[PDB]
Amino acid sequence: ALSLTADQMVSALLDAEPPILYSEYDPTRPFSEASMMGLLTNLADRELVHMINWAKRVPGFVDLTLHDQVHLLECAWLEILMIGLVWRSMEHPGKLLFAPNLLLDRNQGKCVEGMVEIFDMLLATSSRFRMMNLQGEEFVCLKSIILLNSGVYTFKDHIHRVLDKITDTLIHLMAKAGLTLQQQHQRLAQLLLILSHIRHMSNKGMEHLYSMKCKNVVPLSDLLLEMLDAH
Amino acid sequence: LSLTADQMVSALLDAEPPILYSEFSEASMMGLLTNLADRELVHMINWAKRVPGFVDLTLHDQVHLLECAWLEILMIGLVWRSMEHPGKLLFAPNLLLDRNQGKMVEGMVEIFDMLLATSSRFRMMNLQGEEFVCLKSIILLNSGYTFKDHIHRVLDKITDTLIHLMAKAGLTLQQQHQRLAQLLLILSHIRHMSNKGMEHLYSMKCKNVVPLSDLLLEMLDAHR
Amino acid sequence: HKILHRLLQDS
Amino acid sequence: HKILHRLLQDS
Ligand SMILES: C[C@]12CC[C@@H]3c4ccc(O)cc4CC[C@H]3[C@@H]1CC[C@@H]2O
Ligand SMILES: C[C@]12CC[C@@H]3c4ccc(O)cc4CC[C@H]3[C@@H]1CC[C@@H]2O
Ligand SMILES: [Cl-]
Repeated sequence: ALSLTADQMVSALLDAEPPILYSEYDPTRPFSEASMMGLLTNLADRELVHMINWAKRVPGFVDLTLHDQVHLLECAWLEILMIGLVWRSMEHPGKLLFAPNLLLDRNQGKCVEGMVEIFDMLLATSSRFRMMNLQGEEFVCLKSIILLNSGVYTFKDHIHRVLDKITDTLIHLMAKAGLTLQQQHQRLAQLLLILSHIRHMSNKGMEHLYSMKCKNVVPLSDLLLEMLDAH
Repeated sequence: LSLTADQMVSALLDAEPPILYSEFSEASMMGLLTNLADRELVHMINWAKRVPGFVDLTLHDQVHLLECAWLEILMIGLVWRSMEHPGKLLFAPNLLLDRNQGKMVEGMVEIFDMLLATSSRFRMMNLQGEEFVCLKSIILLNSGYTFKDHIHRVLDKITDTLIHLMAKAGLTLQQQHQRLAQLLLILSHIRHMSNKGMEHLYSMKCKNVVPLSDLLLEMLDAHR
Repeated sequence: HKILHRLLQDS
Repeated sequence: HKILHRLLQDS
């Protein structure tokens, strides 16, 4: 548990990765605000189900009470979808790969009121990961940090030790990629500073979804409705 | 950049703004708080100019970073001031507020809780002043992937200075990296509080009961 | 209790 | 210009 090596920690996290899902995108017709919001939230809803399983496999997560598990997921779920999205869009300059059959450029984001700003931020985060050459091993550490960190200062020492262990795991990966000791702490800082930008995007994405709901643009699943409400 | 880690720390320590004083109903308290926030913004603008690197940015970029970071900076300042006062927020020495006065304004007590939670976290970590001024500079330069190699290189430097401080305090390598991570993870919670604070502040303007000054209105227009 | 509370319990 | 813009210079 708290006794995994860096190597076993990476192994578990890679093991636990969710699958890439497909969208029900219908290329027979052009997008509308409703149909596009429909595809995206249908996708998010199915992704959330796999996210729940993934979270239960993150070291230390199943040790928490059910209530704290619920709270962490309620705090982190959109951040987690977003970094997932940014990761898979990395080798797709100027495009967001929501699904292998749903690859969107920012001009297509225009058809939903207020989407393109969030598009622009997602695209910038993706470029930033590409320019840092973010590795898969580092990506699954970040995603675990998000899950454990984002709800933690909002209602604990257990979670803090596991977070410290992921930090050690991150440092270990950089060390074995051959970065000098200075580069290790510089790169550790750069990665964690991006998490602040991912929190911001999450906050922006949550308000946008709320507004889509308030305007009756699309029907939201009960899970998604309850996620939104937590906010 | 050229200066040492210690010169970096003296420069930031010296540029620190002073603590300001204040002069209830949901209107009289939003009055005090927005009055204080307004007077502090003036000092922050001059402080920011003394953050090394920042005065070599175009006046456009300087505007932008300040617009993005100003509430985050007010919040970390407030949290820092409140560290040795469990359960309370020291907005000003003559304005020490407990959790329950937060109920004086609709939508506030939850932002209050997040701020006390952060203060406690700092207390726990026993955050030093030297670390504080670094965190505060990082917020300024980092919080505006929004729109710069130069900025990222000043950021590396502040990371170096932070590590330097922890090294001097006698922490192992492992502890340095762990403490560095802990501190930077708190900034994403600070970003979160700022987002929530920007909404609440907006929903006050809109009602137009409390009167916000011009500098303060401009900030809140920049978040659209 | 919340939908999630329950979902979190199956395997 | 933005207010901010000029507070920034101001001699
Ligand atoms: C939440 C939104 C719909 C669902 C979107 C989604 C949907 C699926 C997915 O894998 C990732 C994301 C990230 C961005 C999300 C969007 C941001 C605003 C929009 O309302
Ligand atoms: C912006 C708010 C008023 C001004 C508050 C303030 C005022 C002064 C200060 O030094 C710090 C802070 C942080 C919290 C701010 C508040 C959060 C919500 C409220 O609207
Ligand atoms: Cl599926």
